[PDB]
Amino acid sequence: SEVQYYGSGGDGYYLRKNICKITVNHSDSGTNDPCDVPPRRQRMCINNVDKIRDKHAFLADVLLTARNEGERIVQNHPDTNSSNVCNALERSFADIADIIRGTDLWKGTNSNLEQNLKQMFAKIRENDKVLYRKLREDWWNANRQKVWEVITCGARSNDLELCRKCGHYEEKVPTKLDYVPQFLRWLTEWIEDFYREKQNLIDDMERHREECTSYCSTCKDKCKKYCECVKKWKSEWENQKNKYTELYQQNKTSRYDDYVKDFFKKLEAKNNKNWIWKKSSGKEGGLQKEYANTIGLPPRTQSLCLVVLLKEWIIAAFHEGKNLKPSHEKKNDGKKLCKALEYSFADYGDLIKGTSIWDNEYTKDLELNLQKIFGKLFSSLDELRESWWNTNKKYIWLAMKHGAGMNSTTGSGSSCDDIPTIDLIPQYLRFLQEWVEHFCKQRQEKVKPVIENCKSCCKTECKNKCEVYKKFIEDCKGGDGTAGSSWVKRWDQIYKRYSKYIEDAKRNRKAGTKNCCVQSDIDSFFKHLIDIGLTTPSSYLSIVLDDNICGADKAPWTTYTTYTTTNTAVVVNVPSPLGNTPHGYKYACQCKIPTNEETCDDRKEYMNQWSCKNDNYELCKYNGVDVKPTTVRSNSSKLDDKDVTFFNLFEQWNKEIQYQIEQYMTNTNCKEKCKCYSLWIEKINDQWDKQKDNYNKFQRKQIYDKVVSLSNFLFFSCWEEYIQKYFNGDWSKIKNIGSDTFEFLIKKCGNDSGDGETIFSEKLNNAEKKCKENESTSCDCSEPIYIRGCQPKIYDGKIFGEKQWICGACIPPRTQNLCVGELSLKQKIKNAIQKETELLYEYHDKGTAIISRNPMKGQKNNDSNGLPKGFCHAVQRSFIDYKNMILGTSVNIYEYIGKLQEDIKKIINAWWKGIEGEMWDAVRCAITKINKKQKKNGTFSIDECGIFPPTGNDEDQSVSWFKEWSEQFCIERLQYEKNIRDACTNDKIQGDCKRKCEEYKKYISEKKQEWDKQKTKYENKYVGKSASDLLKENYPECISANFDFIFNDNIEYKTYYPYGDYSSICSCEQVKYYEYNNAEKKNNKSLCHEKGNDRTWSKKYIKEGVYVPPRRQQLCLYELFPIIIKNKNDITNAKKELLETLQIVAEREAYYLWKQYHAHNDTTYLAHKKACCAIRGSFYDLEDIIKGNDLVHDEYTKYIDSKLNEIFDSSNKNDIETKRARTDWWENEAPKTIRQLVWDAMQSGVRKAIDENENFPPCMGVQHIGIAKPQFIRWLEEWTNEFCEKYTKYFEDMKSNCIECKKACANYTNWLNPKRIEWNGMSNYYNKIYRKSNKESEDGKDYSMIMEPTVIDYLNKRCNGEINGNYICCSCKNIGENSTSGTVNKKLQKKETQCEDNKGPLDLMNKVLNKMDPKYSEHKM
Repeated sequence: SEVQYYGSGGDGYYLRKNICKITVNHSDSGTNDPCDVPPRRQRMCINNVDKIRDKHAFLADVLLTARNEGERIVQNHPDTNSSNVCNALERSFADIADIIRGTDLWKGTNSNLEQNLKQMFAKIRENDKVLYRKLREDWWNANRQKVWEVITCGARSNDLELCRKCGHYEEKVPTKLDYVPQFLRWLTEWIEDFYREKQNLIDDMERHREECTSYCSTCKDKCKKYCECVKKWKSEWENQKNKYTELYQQNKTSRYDDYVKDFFKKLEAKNNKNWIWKKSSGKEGGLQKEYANTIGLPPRTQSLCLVVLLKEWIIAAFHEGKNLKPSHEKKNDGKKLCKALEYSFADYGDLIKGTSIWDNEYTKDLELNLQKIFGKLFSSLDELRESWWNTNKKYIWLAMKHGAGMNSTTGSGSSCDDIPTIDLIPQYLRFLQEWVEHFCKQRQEKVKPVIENCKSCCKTECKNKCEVYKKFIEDCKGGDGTAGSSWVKRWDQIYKRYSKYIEDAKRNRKAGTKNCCVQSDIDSFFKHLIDIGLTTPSSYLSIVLDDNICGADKAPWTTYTTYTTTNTAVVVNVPSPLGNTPHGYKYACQCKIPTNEETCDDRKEYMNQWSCKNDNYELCKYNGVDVKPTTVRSNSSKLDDKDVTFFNLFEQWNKEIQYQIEQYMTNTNCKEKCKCYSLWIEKINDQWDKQKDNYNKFQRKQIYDKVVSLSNFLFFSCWEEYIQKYFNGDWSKIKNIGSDTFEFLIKKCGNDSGDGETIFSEKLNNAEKKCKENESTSCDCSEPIYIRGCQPKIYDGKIFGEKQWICGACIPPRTQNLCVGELSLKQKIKNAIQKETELLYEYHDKGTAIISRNPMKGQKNNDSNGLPKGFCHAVQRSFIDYKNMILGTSVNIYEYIGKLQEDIKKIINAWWKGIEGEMWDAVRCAITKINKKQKKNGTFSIDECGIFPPTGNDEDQSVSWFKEWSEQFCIERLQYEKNIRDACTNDKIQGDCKRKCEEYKKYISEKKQEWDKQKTKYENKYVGKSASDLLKENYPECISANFDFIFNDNIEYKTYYPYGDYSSICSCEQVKYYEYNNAEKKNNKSLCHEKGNDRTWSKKYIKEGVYVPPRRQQLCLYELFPIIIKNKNDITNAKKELLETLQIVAEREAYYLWKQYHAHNDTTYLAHKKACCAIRGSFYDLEDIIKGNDLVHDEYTKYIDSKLNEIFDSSNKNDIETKRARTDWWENEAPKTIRQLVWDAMQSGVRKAIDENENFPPCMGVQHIGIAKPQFIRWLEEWTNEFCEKYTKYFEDMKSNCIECKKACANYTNWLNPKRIEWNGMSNYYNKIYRKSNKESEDGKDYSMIMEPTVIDYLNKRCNGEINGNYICCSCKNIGENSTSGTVNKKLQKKETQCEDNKGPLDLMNKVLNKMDPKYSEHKM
C-alpha cells in the first residue's frame, strides 16, 4: 500500500510519512478533480481505469478522495455547534466506503461508478491465481485500516477510545466500527439531527419570546408547523417500519447481507508532581500523543484549581482565579511568585483557547464542558474563544491577584506585572523556559560550592564537589526533572521537537506572518523566530534568559562543549550549561598547571592530527585511523616487508604538512597566536626529524636486500602535485612545458638535483619569519635652473600622434618615451629622474583625462592627500623601468635600447642598492620641492602612497605593465559605458549609437588579442595564481567587468553577443523565453559549453573547509551578465528580463546536463536518476544564488549578487531586509510562481533532450519538489556519491587487472590523494556548524535542521540505499570504513605491496626524466 513511486498523477514516494499531505497529482486518475432524503446529494466527492498500473494507485486515489472530503467538510462546518464535527466525518467515511461496490442507494446515474469499479477489479484480476470475493474483503480491511488516519488529520475538535482528534491519528486501529445499513443510516442521521434542532429551536423561540418584551400569531403558526412536520416524521417512520416488515416477510452481497440480517434479528429480538515526561494514556497524566517524549509538565500545571449567561461564566472564572491565588500563595510563600502567576495565566489562556498540550484525565471533560457552554451562550469557535480570552484576560489577571471586589479597571495583593501582562507565547516554549529555569536553579546551587572552594587555590577540598557536579549531570539522579533520564537525552528530544516545529512552520505555511503583524497562531510565532534567526533552542534560551541565573561565570547557551567520559565511552556534545564541569572549569577543578599545549588544543588553533630502547620504528599514526598490519607481509619473493604502511603514512604526512604550511603562511591576541604557532613549529620539526630517521632506516633495509632517497621522493611529490593540479591526467610526455613554467618549477621547490629537505627547511624558515614579523608588529640641494634635454612626452591625447601599444609580453606607450635626453652617470640619472617626475606631475595636474576617472576639470576621483589621481602608479613604474634599465634584467625590448644596456653594463651588487636608495632620496627631495612650490599646504614626501618601497617578490616589469594595461582598459571601458548610457538610453539603432557601439567592438577586439597574449604569458610565468583576481583586488575601478565574458574565446560569442557585455544596451530589443507551446522560433541562443567530466573540485572563489563541485563551476552564467549590467536601480522592468533569462539559463543547463549523463553510453535507470538529481542540484544552486545564500563568489556570481542588492532598495533599507525581499520575490510572484516557471523550463529542456527518439524519464514528472537543504549539505552529498561511485569503479577495475596493475594503482593513488584532505575539510566544517544557526554559525545560514552528532553518522540513513532520484540520490557500499577508506589501511590490504612495487619504478623513471629535463634545457642554448 502506497508503495508506487513516480505515478501518472505526477508525484510519488512522498507518502509513508505525513500521509494526508496529498495533492491531486499523486494518483493515476483520468481527471484531477479536487472534489469541490440524501443530505449529501449536492457534492460528496467526484474523483473516481485502463491507465492505472496496480492497486496501489487506486488506493492512493481513494486516499486522495477521503482527504479532499475531509478537508471540505472541516472547512465548511454547516452546523455552528462545532462539537459534533467528527460524527459527520465518520458518516462520510462510511458513505465513501459503501460506494466501492456496496449498497449504492443514491438515485440517478449510480451505475457509472459501479461499472467503473467493475472494470477496475477486472483489471486487478479479481479472479486471481489463488481462489473471488476475497479481493473485496481484503481491500475493505485495507481501506478501514488506512484511510481513517488520512481523513481525520484535518479536524481536531473531539470525538466521543481516544480524543483530541476524530478518533485518532497515530493509534493505528479504528475507533468505532460503523457496520450499519446505509438504508437506515440516513434515517438515524436525520432523526438525530432533528432532535438537536428541536432542542435548539425551542430554546431560540423562548429566547425570542422573552426578548420581544402581534407576535402571538407567529408563535401559533410555528406551533402548527412543528405539529405538521412531526406528523410527517411519524408517517415516514410508520412507512419505513412497513418497509422493514415487508423485507422481513420477504426473507422468510454475502458477508454484508448476512451481517445486516443478523443485526435485524437482534433488533427484533494533592501530591507533589515529579515532572511527568511520558505520553498520556487513557486515564493517566502525561504528554499528548503528538507531544510524546517532549517537554514535560511542572508541578504547577498539574496542581491547578481547575484540576481540583456570559456574566455568570465570567464570575465563575473570577472565582476560579480567586481560589487559585491561595494555592500559589502557599506553594511559593518576590520574583519566584510573579513568574508562577505569569505561567499560570498563560496556561489558563491556552486551556480556554483550546490549545492545551498536556490533556490530563479531567481536561477532556473540561474542554467538552467549555464547548457546550460557549455553544449554549454563543466565523469559527476557535476565533470566538481567542476573542473572549483577549477581552477578558484584563479582568481575569486582576481577579487572580486577590480578586474580591471587581472594580471598573502596586497597592493590590501582588505587584507582579502590569494589567495586561502580555505572554502570548506557545505553551511548548513556556514549558521549555520553566524547565531550563529549574535546571538553572539546580546548576547554580551546585556550582556555588564549586566556585567558593575551587578559586584557583587541590588534593581533596575541591575535587569532591567537582565529582558531585559531574555525578549530578551524568545520570538520572541528583536533580529533579527529566523524569528519571539523562539530561542529554531530554535536550536532544527538545532540539528535535523544536527543529520539527521550525520545519513545519517554514514549509507548511508559505506565508503565515505579516497578515493584518502576526496571525497569533502557532506557526506565526515560529515564523517570527525564523526571521529573527533564533531557529536553535540555545539561541532562544540565551536571548530570553537573563544569562546570570546559572553558572555564575556567564556560561553561554550557544557555546557547545563535548565530553567523552560517561564500560563503553560515548562522546556527548551538548551546550555549555550541560557539561561535566562549569564553563572554563575543564581541567581546572583538578587544580593542575595551565598546560598551554593542550590549552591551545581545545581552542582548535593550528590543529596537527599526528601522534609521531631499541627504537626500531615510529608509528606516526593519524588520529581516528588505527594502524593495522599490511596483511601481505612476506619475507620470500618480496622486495620489502612492513614498510609500505610507513611509506603511505609518510606520504600522507608530507602532503598534509605542506598544505598546512601553505595555508598558514598565506592566510595568517597575537602573542598567544604565535606562542601556539611556535609550539606547532616545534611539533612539525620533531615530526620531520622522526620521519627522517625512519626514512633512513627504510633506505638501509631496502639496500640490505636501491630505493629513491628522501630528496628524490620529495622532488617527485612536487612534480606529481603539479601534474595532478594542472595536467590532471598524469600524461607520460611532459615536453609541452614553457620556459617560464619550467623556470617556475625548477625554482619553486626542486632544482635539477634533489633538494626536498631544503624545501622543507625553507618553508619552516618562511613560516617562522612570518610568525616573528607578525608578532613584532636630509636634502638641501637646489638646481632648478638646469632644465634641458627632454620635452613633454607624446601622451594619448589631443590638446593642441599618440604612442600605441607595441604588442614578448607587451610594451606600454609611456615606457617608449622617457626624459633620457642625456643618454658621472649618477648626476645625469638623478637629474633625468627628477625632470621626468616633475614633468609627469605637471601633465597629471593639467592633462588629467587619460588615466583618471573624472571630467575635464577633475579633482572633485582624487587621492586623500590631494595629489593627482594615477600619479603614484606611473611614478613607481617609471622608477621600476629605470631600475631595470640600469640593472639590465629581463626586458621585452628590441635592439634600440639593447645598445644602451650594453653600454651601461660595460661602463661599470651592493653599489646598485646604494644607487637605488640615492634615487629614492632624490625623488623624495623632488616631491618635497613640488610641495614647497605648491604653497606648502602640508608636509608629505612618501607617505602619500605608502612609506615602504615596492618590494614585491613577483617580477615588477611584466606584472606592472600588465597592471597598467588593465587599468587603462578598465578606465576606458567605464568612460565608453558612460558615453553609451548617456547617448543610447532613449526601436532600432540608426542614430548616434551605432558609431559608439562599433568603436567599442573594435576596442574590445584589440584588447582581446592583447588580453590573450598577456594572459598566456602570465600563466606560463605564474601558473598558481590567476589574472582576474589580481586586477580586481588592486584596482577597484572595474569591479563590474569580467574578462571571461568580455574576452570570451568561443565561436558563438561573436554571433549572439557580438558587442562584448553591452549587446543588450546596443540592441535595445526585448528578451523572451519561447516555451514548448510557443512559436517554432525556439530560444537556442546561449553560450553554454558542452559539459565535461574532466573538471575537479577546488576551493577557489569562496569567501573554510568547503569545496565547490565540478557541476557548479560549469553552470551557464553568460546570458544573465549582459542583462544584469544593463539594469541599475530598476526593479520594475528588470523583473521580466531577469525571469526570462533564468528560464533560458535553467532550460539550457538541464539540456546539457542530460546530454552529459546520457552521452550515447549510459541509457539506463541509474543514468536517468543521476541526471535527475544533478538537475535538482543545479536548481537549488540557482535558487540559492537568487536568494543570496550562496557561498562561492565567482566572477559572475559576485557581481550578480552585488547588482541584485542594488536593484532592490538602497542603503536606507537593511541588507537582511533586502535578502528577505529577494527570497519573497523568488518564492511568490511578487498563474504560477518563478519557482515553478523555472522548474517547467527545466522540464521543457529535458523534453528537447529526450526528443533529440527516446521516452521521457520518470524522475522529471514531479510538478513540485521539496525545499532545498543547506548548500554545503548538498555538496557533501554529491562528494560522497562521486567518491563511492569512483571508488567502486577503480576497485573493480583494479581487481580484474591485477597484467596492468601499475596503471590501476597509479590512478587509484592519484585520485585518493586529494580526497583525504577534502574529507578532512568537509568533516571539520560539518562538526563546526553541526547544530548552528544564523546567530551561532559564522555565516547567516540556517543549519538547525541538520542535528547530527558527526558527518559519518549523517552519511548513514541518506546514502544507505538505492538512487531514488527525488530526495536521496547517493549510494555507497563503504558506509562504515569511510575515514579508513581515505587512507590505505584496511580497504587496500590485499593489493598493498603490489602498488608500491609498481610505484617504485614509476618514481625512479619520473625522477630520472625530471633530472634530464634541466640538462636538455641548459644544452639547448
